[PDB]
Amino acid sequence: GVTLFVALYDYEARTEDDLSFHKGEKFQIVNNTEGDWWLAHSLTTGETGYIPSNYVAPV
Amino acid sequence: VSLARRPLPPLP
Repeated sequence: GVTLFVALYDYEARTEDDLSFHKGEKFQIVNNTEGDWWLAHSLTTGETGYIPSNYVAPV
Repeated sequence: VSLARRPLPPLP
């Protein structure tokens, strides 16, 4: 299987390249090797975009 | 920088 990630804190994106999200939302990771912003898909909202890796933790 | 390599936000 896979490892999902959960938001630890709310985050308001400044660009549509990034996701806005709320604490407790869950993500699948699309790409985590290019830098500390990870391309992710929100299972909670259905959106795909970058998330800051310091705002999430593995479930 | 690329989107992936931008500075991270501070913790809230």
